[PDB]
Amino acid sequence: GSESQLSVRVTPANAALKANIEAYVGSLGERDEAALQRFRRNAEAQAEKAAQALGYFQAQIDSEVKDGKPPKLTLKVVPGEPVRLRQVNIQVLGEAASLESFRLPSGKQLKPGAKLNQGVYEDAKRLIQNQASRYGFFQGRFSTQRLSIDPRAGIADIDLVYDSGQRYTFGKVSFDGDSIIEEELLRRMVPFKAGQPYDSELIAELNQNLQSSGYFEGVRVDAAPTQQAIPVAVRLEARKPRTMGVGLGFSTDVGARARFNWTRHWVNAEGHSLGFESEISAPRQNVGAWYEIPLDPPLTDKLRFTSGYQFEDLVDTESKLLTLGGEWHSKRPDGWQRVVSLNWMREEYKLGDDSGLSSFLMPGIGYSLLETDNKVDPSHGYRLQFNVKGAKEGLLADADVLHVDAMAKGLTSFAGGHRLLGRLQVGGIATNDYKSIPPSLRFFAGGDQSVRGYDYRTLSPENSDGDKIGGRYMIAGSVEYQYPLAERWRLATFVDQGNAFNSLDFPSIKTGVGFGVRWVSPVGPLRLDLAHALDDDGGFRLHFSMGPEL
Ligand SMILES: CCCCCCCCOCCOCCOCCOCCO
Ligand SMILES: CCCCCCCCOCCOCCOCCOCCO
Ligand SMILES: CCCCCCCCOCCOCCOCCOCCO
Ligand SMILES: CCCCCCCCOCCOCCOCCOCCO
Repeated sequence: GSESQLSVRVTPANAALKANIEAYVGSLGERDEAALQRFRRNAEAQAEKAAQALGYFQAQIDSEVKDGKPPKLTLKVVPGEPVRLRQVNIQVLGEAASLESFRLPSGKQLKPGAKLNQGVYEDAKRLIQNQASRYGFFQGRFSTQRLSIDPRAGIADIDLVYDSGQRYTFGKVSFDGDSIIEEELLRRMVPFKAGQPYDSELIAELNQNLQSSGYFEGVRVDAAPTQQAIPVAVRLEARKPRTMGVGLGFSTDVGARARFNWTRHWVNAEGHSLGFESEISAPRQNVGAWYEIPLDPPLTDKLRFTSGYQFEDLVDTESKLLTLGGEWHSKRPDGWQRVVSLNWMREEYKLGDDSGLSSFLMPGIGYSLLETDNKVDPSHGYRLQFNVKGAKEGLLADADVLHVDAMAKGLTSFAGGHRLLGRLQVGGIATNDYKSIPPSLRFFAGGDQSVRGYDYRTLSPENSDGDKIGGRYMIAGSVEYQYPLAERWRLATFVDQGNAFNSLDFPSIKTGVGFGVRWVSPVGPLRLDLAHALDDDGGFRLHFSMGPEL
């Protein structure tokens, strides 16, 4: 069996108190009568702690033991009337009294009439002192601290008066270390000026800033209140000038896969970045290079020049694609990153048996947004991506083009860890010469991340002879439910719908449904799905994939 039963009866009923007592007492285990009898004093003790945490200081607690199958330790309890706050005086004086973002202790638990809960008082005090320390009120002193309780007549008074005194400020920022990065650049990624009101989260922001620039392998950003201005000392350890990286992966879409990167994290004092990268899979190989120049602000604004070469043999198309490009990234405080681009490309291609070659110089604008709990175990978050590019034939273009692609990903956790995943992707290309439009600019659907139940890029318009050539438009959507089965183990069920097509009037949407297993393994998030195609002649398909959900 064999677990012994614990029964808590409160008169009158009080579900809160009951559940609390049940959690505090814990599990009885597989204890027999004698063993339950030894356990009684612990049981009553725990029960009265549990009562005290909810404000009941006059709870009558008694315990019965009854042998049986299984044995039963019954707790009977008369709550009595609890302790309620009468007077509550929480005051923050000094400069902090006028500071906008200084949270005062608030809420139901501190309203007069509320049952006094364990540690709401200490919570209030901790909050006040934590914000005091965050905002540099280091001379902040509690002038009054009083929690007063009379269990008889059930009254409690809280008195917290906090004289905050003057607010400290940021002193000068100093930089030392074997970094060749000019201080001109380093100072433009300091999220505060000197003589500006102190904020420890700005120190943190500085820390993460320096860390994310890629320029160093270690940063020491420290400045304990000292010396009213706090000087800030930053020491920087220059990163290794060059770096190599290798990755292995697998997919149902493309199979075994190898990634390589060769990065140069600082080329010069002005913070330029160099890079090389490649990936090899049986159906697709590509190589790319890039150069980056920080603008202002250095971290959210930059120029990125790129080049690339890519071979692809997939389904019924082949393509050798060459590309050069200039990009201008800027990100607003939302998290909205805009990318203004000018890209030139040349594509050698075979659609079915028809060989084409066309080239385009195209401008584009993109918007991105990523908001998550993060970062490997996101419990909720979302990704938004919008991208439009276009070309004018004559102006270094073999055809006219208006290419649009958009994606939205979303994840939510609700209840006891049940997840819901939502996915939408849309694409469209307008042109006056579809035959001149190469594969990379056409749209395809189906696959692990597209419409499961269907092989990668197989959902597509076909020509006279039955070859999948690419759509003028596409949609792909999915809804997935995940059930937590263990730590690192989830059980999913999903529905995907989508297609690539040439006519808005005949989308011919295909549907896949199925279920799979998710595992946060020692090599990354693994997903294994079994999917049934409902449309065309649908059999079954095994999908496998790795990488973050978002
Ligand atoms: C999650 C582990 C990461 C895997 C890294 C690379 C492993 C490469 O997997 C090899 C898989 O080979 C078995 C399937 O390959 C057959 C594909 O079709 C062969 C053509 O007949
Ligand atoms: C845009 C957010 C709402 C869209 C959800 C439903 C999408 C409707 O199906 C789209 C299929 O057509 C593809 C074209 O969509 C993008 C615009 O086309 C650009 C061509 O000018
Ligand atoms: C993802 C965007 C939403 C698209 C909505 C339009 C859906 C159009 O097709 C719906 C067809 O019905 C779904 C199932 O069809 C398969 C037929 O056989 C099912 C037997 O179980
Ligand atoms: C994409 C559509 C998915 C909808 C089908 C779901 C079918 C599976 O049913 C799951 C029922 O689970 C009930 C949840 O209760 C479990 C609670 O225990 C764990 C959390 O405490």
